[PDB]
Amino acid sequence: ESTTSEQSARMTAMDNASKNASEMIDKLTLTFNRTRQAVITKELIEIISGAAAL
Amino acid sequence: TTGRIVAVIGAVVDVQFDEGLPPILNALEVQGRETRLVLEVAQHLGESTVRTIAMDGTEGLVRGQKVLDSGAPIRIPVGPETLGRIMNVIGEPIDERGPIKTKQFAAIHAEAPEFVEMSVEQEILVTGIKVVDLLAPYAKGGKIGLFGGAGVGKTVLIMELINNVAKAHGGYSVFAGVGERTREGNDLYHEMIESGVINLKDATSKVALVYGQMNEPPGARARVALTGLTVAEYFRDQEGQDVLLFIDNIFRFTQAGSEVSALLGRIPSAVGYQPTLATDMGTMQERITTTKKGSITSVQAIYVPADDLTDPAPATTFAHLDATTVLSRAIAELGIYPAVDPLDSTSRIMDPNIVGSEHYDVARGVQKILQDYKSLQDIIAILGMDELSEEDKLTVSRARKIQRFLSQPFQVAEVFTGHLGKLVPLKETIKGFQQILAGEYDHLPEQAFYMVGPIEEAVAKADKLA
Amino acid sequence: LTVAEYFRDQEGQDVLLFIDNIFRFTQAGSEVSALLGRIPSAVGYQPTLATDMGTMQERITTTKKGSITSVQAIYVPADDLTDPAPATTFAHLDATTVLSRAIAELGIYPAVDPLDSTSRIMDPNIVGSEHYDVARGVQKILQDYKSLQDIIAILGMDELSEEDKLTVSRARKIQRFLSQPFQVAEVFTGHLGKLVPLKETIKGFQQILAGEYDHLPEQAFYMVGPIEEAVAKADKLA
Amino acid sequence: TTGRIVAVIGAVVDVQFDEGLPPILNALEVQGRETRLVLEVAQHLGESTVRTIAMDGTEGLVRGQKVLDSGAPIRIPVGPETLGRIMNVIGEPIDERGPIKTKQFAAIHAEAPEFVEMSVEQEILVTGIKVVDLLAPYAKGGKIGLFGGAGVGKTVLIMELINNVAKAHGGYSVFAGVGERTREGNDLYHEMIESGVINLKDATSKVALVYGQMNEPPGARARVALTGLTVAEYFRDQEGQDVLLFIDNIFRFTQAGSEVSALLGRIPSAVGYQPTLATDMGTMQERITTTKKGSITSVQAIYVPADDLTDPAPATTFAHLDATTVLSRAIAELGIYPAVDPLDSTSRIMDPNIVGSEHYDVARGVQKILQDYKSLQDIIAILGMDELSEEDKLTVSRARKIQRFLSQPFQVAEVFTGHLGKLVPLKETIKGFQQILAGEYDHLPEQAFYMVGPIEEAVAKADKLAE
Amino acid sequence: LCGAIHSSVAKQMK
Amino acid sequence: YFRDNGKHALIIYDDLSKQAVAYRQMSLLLRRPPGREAYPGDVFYLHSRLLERAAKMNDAFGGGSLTALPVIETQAGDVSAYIPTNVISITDGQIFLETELFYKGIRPAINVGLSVSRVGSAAQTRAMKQVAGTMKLELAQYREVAAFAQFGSDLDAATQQLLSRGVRLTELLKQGQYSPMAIEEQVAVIYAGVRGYLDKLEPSKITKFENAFLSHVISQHQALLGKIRTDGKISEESDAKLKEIVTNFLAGFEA
Amino acid sequence: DLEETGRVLSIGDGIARVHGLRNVQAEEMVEFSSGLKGMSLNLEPDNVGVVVFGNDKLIKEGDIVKRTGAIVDVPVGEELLGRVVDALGNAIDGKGPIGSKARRRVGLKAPGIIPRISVREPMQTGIKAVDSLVPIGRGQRELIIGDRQTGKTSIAIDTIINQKRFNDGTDEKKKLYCIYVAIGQKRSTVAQLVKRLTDADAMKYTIVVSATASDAAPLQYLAPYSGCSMGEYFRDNGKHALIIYDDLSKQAVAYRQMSLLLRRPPGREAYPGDVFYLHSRLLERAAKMNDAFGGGSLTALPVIETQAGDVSAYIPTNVISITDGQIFLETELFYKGIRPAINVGLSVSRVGSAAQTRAMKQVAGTMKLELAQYREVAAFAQFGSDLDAATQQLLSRGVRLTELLKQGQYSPMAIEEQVAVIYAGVRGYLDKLEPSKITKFENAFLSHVISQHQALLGKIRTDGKISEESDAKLKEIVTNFLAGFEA
Ligand SMILES: Nc1ncnc2c1ncn2[C@@H]1O[C@H](COP(=O)(O)OP(=O)(O)OP(=O)(O)O)[C@@H](O)[C@H]1O
Ligand SMILES: Nc1ncnc2c1ncn2[C@@H]1O[C@H](COP(=O)(O)OP(=O)(O)O)[C@@H](O)[C@H]1O
Ligand SMILES: [Mg+2]
Ligand SMILES: [Mg+2]
Repeated sequence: ESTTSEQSARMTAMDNASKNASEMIDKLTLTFNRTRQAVITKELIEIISGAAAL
Repeated sequence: TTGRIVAVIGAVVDVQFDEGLPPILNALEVQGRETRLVLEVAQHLGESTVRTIAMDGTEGLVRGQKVLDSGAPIRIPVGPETLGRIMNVIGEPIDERGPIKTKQFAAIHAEAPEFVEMSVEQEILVTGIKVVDLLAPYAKGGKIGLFGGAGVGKTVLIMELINNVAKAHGGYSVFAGVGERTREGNDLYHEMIESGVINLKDATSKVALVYGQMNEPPGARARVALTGLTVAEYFRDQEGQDVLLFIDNIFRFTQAGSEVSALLGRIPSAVGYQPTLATDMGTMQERITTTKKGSITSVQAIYVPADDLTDPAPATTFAHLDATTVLSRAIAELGIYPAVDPLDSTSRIMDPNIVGSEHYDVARGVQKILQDYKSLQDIIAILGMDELSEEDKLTVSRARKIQRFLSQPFQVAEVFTGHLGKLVPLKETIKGFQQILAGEYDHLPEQAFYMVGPIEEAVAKADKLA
Repeated sequence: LTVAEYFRDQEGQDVLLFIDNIFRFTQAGSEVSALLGRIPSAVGYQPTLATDMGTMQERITTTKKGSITSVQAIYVPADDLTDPAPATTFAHLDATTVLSRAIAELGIYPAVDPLDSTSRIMDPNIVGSEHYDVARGVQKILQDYKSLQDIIAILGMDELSEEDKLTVSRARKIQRFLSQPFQVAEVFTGHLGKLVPLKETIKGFQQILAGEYDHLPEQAFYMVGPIEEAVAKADKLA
Repeated sequence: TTGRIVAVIGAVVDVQFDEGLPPILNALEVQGRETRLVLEVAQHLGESTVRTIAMDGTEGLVRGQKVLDSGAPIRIPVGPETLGRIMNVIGEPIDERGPIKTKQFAAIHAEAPEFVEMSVEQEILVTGIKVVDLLAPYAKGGKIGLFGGAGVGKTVLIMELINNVAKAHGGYSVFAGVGERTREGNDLYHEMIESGVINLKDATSKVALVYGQMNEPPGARARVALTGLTVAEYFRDQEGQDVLLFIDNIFRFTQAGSEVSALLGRIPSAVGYQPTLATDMGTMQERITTTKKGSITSVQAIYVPADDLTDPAPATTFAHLDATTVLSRAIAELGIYPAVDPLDSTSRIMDPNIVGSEHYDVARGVQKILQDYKSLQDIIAILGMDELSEEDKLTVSRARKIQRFLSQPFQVAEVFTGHLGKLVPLKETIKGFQQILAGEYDHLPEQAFYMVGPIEEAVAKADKLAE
Repeated sequence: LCGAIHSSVAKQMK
Repeated sequence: YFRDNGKHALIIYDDLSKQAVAYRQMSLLLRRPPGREAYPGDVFYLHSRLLERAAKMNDAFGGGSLTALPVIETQAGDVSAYIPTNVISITDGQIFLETELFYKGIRPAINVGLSVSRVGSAAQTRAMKQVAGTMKLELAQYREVAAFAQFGSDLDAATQQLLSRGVRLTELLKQGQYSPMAIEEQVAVIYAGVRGYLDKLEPSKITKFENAFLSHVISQHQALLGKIRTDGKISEESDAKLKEIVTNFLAGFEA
Repeated sequence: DLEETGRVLSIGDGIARVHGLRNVQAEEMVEFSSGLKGMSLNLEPDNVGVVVFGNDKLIKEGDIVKRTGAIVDVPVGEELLGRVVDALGNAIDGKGPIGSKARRRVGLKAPGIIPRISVREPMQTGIKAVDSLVPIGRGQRELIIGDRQTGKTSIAIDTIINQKRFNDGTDEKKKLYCIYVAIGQKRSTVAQLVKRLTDADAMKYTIVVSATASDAAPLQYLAPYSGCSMGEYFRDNGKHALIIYDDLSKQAVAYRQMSLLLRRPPGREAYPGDVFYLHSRLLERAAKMNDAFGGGSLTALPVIETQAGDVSAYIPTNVISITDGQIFLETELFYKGIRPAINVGLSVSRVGSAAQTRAMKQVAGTMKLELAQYREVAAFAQFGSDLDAATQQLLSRGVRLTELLKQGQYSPMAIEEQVAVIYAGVRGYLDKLEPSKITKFENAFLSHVISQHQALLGKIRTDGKISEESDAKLKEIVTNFLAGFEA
């Protein structure tokens, strides 16, 4: 009964664990893309401003 | 009028005129060059001066050089005699097959259809391809996002769509390659002649080509889309046909825009895209609509930068799409051709109040059965394909049968795989899968539903398989 | 502000100044700053953001001639606390109450982040040792929970030491006991407005920290007033 | 020719000449100052006006102040009379030891050696540092670069390299302190005097100093680097002697430029750096090279802004080195000193047909096991551990020991390591790591290698660590 | 990591 | 003034980040082009020139000194900012404080790992050098081992011992406000820990042990503290005396 | 004389605002009083923005600038083979002047769309990892993209070396001349470079255009164009040429300098809006001409340095979209032991088998498939607590094939040799051998067949594929060799 129950709980555990991991990934990818766009926009703005002050 | 160049900075040329200052969007022909250099007015600096964007290299230009105002925007040769010809942005023939003997000329810049011209009914363009018409119906006079790299039969799907649409709608097609790689440009041309969508002997050319090679400046690549759209507009607004406009790709259309915008000295917005990103995209897309004459459906190849769908470029494009066709390599590897992913490819018109209740429910059933089977994919090689209940074993077989019944032999593949291409009408497409779901064919081998047209053919094939 | 200044000085009346929303003051500045012909600073805000905020805020203060209790609402644009607006305001307050959207989404109201809100009154020789100890004790457990939140978000709460499970449980009960039903929000809380005296607040958290309630459902501490209601609700839940 | 200051803003001054407009790069002697203020012509704005960068403070200058054109670029004293003498950006003696009595001076601005003047000889330079000599060995006469953020050990490492190489060096050496802490300068000066590297009495000094610390205006910091370089160039060519060129920090050259950039009317480039970053770096770096006349083993400390190695400054410096020693803050935090990142440091002589096959095999083997462990790290990050096979648990243990065996107690950082300074010869370095790879010392605790010298010290320490 | 198996039986075994 | 007059001064710049902002305004309003984060290109010089003024003059120059302690406020712990990096590359070390540690009871919330002194033991009395010495490198390894052993990773005697010492020392580093301890007193309390006489004590008890032990020596063994304050080093006798004090006292503490 | 002459209004940062030259053409070369050349990039109403081709120290206000007349053109011919020339073709290797017989303009339009034909003729690099999984053809632009110290330049060099084979034979159709363009790199490296090529004797058919960091931005800007024209000569005259642009990133940086200084509107990363146009028109020049147009081909292998692997950066995106393939190099793979660190999983070639030797195609396909499956289960390998023989086998074939993809630097092997070693792994004659020994086996095996089995390797070529006979022969060799290896 030990082996069975152990594989049962483990299977269900990892099952949901990978699911949670996947969600966490997508969330980070979204936050990443946000930071990515922000970065470009920031630098670019700094460039435009710096130029429009000569 | 005849103006004179007063400044040349990169692809930005400023021309001054004495009498008659040319309006914006107007074309200007520079005099004293071998290659026709067209300048497009896009600003009035003042003091009888206008700023233009060169359509080609400005190397060699000298201040004072005469520039003849065409008095009208960039015009291109329009008419049936453009089919099978590769046109330049400004209409000049680049296929070396002489001049396009046209009688009608049209400008690439034109206002979109008036509100009263807008069709209030949503129709479906029967492409005759099961995977499409069933799951992702192309909206007649709508934009479709073709998602796919290379080596996925993208070119074949294109050549098939053209052949089918013309053969089943009497509408010609136009291919506007924005940012075309000269290499791929030559290949496509010759590859099209083989498929017969373009002919050199008899006039069976059902496609017209417009190439905006990456060699040309931003202004040229940004306008080639319009040029192709104008060539298509002719058929709709004149012959009242249902034209098919291909734009490969749309991303390079936007990029060319940001570049031109940058050169003009406009302040870049988010991620460096031009401020007029909304308008530039809008005005062009708005011309692609269904009028009370004909229609223009555009299959635009999409490139999602940094795989970021929230990025301005794709974010804007999606705002004008009606359907999508995701060519997945994985599906192609499974031998399912066309490699159209039956779970990503979606359509907005796939609503009961548009494609009908029957079509909707049948399409839904197909998508659902496939999803269910996908869920079982895991259990299959884990617990064992036998522990599954009757229903589960039935969904597996049926889903596999449907999955295979999604493949359809294209006529373009006739001159290669040696198989007759099929044009499955929407009715038979619905009825076919409808029967599979009903399980009316639960007794025939799965292979029978592979690379077939109407379900009847699959039945006959089953008999041949014995 | 001028109106308050009068009562404060000319009448020595204890003035209560409530401003909502003060952030708008800076926002309006950016709008006109562009038109003033100045070179934009970070995030396009007016380069005089710091000084402007200073001359104004420094006028909203208690003088030896009069006292003024000011409660200014500060809108945080795009929830970015690091934004030049709220970030510059922080150093002007004696007590800060940072509302967390995440906490709000967790139904915990007032959505105050117990590990971000600060006050210069939190000193043993002022609020008392008992108050300080309980305050820090609560902040500590909550802080120790946040670190565990990572592992919890992946391997669930199974790969945790019984000790950690204890901190998590208590932290969640405290976390909820911090939520208090507002009368001005009864239409949303669906609970009568409850007010809790400092003495009861301190006691309530002392008991929970002591683990005296390690057996009552966490929900029993959600939207309650004095700790008494928590136990009472626990009984009603059974 | 005589000009007059017409505008002063920061370290950028504009001078208008009545007749004879001084060519670019020329120096100008601002008349009417108790301190010699030199102006370097950088641009010819026009209208008989030129834009210059101040080599010192512009404070006190008045519009109309007469300025004389020296008629030549900033020239400094070069020769053996500079050894043991601390020189200023413009060659002035800031060591208080009177004037520098040189027979001839040299211009700081010069052209880079032609292609047909470079050498292709690569010889290993045993610095005595384990991590270095093993993975990224330096080349005798090759450009070297020490990358790192604020607090990793660049300066301590460059000082250590000086202690070892500069002392036992047959020839002269030059040290240019570009925009750094004057404190360090004073320390180095007195420390070298103690080591007799700089004799304030008899002429036996080998190290020549040049400084322009963080207290100097952008103009001085932007040139001190050239000044020190010119000094080394002389010893290289007109002497044909092996010259050592230590620069810390070379990044300050680029930073100084970005400061005045805006005042020079340039449009900001990526990350706000001047649009002439690459070229400016090229014109300078290209002069710092070994020619068929003389060899110059240059060691430059390159700062990395916000540790972002993708920052246009350090990113462009990489392509001007033959050996790169990247310092990681992570490794520094762990406690492994030097904080050299074994998976981000490389050498041009790391070819098996140069440093030998055995050496190559050992170096690569060490790098591999470390990389493998790095990959296993995130794998067990929050997933237990008791699942890895014998091989994995073996690689982890070994890699960690090797990791801790990379740390070598530096004599310079003795007051930071609380240990005696140790130096390990290349042979023992290869020997030890090769043996650890073989797993011979798999019966010793990880801490037995943490901050030691030869593997012998690790073994001895192991037995010593009985309790 | 095998779910709540060990702890579960642990808080009963001793 | 004090510096160049043989006297020794101390100056705190609170807050340098606010000075920079003000300078940014001044510069921008002067129509001078906005740089990275709108800050002027010479923001670095703005702080370098300042901090560099602080120095230790040699005897010939009066031997005075000016110790500067600049304050910098980081936003969301982002040290990748323009000003934070600048100042960090000018000072001879930094002391980074984290709110996380503060709430976790680590007060001062000094993050040993993100703090360094580019002077070291050359600014400590021999006494402090004898106790402190390499305790920093120790804590570093300790934190690494603890992070790697955030579970039962079959810890052997060496690793366990390291962890024990670490936790003990961490508690001893906690200190309240307005209660500056004397160097000799610090040496005594740090002694008990580093020497490991508290390795067999519950960390929570250490909190009180420090005060008890402190009062114990300040009262009776004031002579020991007095000697250390003079000799500036722990002599053999002082070491033996401290040993007997801590062992027996601690023993009686664990009654 | 505001017509053919002008006077410098201002000079600084390489920009010289010449006043006059009302008859200059855009991008025309002019000469200053100092004799220095310059290019009129900006034609403004009151001034001509000229970019100095050198140290503007020799330029002051009032400097008379005169028109030269001739535009930028560089000498081209076989007389440049084995010579090191600067961006303007001027010999810098000191071995006297080059026989400037023919001269071609640096700025020329790419060959037409019709004048080309489908790429077929394979461009054997020599690296089995490339020739098998990422085949390159003559008339294709393959991008070598990676971070610093990944091995970018090395991939190019070995490719140039391997050409010596054909260049030493009587196979005129296979002969491939090579041109290496250096932009931004230091002379020290370029020196070691030419020295290396000379040691390999590859220089006898390699032209080296160098534009170091000490060279003005415009020179570094022209270097790749001039080098291209030098290659187009061969292409047009039916000959086959190869050119590497190392690096286009450094070139873009130098071009941005000119634009920003000319006060041209800065875009993303400050790069001008025509930075794409810069590389596009350059890379598009590479092509495979049809028989009617000589039949030559100019293959380009540009190098782009990415920062932290951000391929989505402006320049990298630009070149990736203009090329027909990308060879990704990951430093991670390098330290792991994968040398070359060519990430096959991401590297692609839109041409593919189209330009691959039939013999290779045969073994290339199976390997590719097997490697794919491997990657799909790669993660499960390190956690193989309990796996089915099938997945285990996939991992077995995987690691072995990965080891076979390793190749020493400066040692490009022939296609027959490549297919030979691939045969060993693909057919499974290494699934049992420990991965560590695989690297040793490859060496001993290959060296063995190249010795007492030149006939077999040769037959493979003659048959153009692995014939049944040779398949049986190799079978007996690998089996007998295996036992001899493990005994
Ligand atoms: N085939 C190979 N096998 C083993 N090591 C190799 C191979 N090719 C290159 N290397 C290693 O990679 C190092 C870097 O090579 P290379 O200089 O070409 O990289 P890179 O990324 O082009 O550098 P840079 O960016 O500076 O040009 C070489 O010094 C060598 O150690
Ligand atoms: N080799 C080393 N061994 C021990 N500690 C070191 C070593 N190198 C640096 N450190 C520590 O790091 C601090 C900063 O080092 P330093 O090189 O001066 O900084 P930077 O790299 O920013 O110039 C030193 O004061 C010292 O505490
Ligand atoms: Mg330093
Ligand atoms: Mg290279």
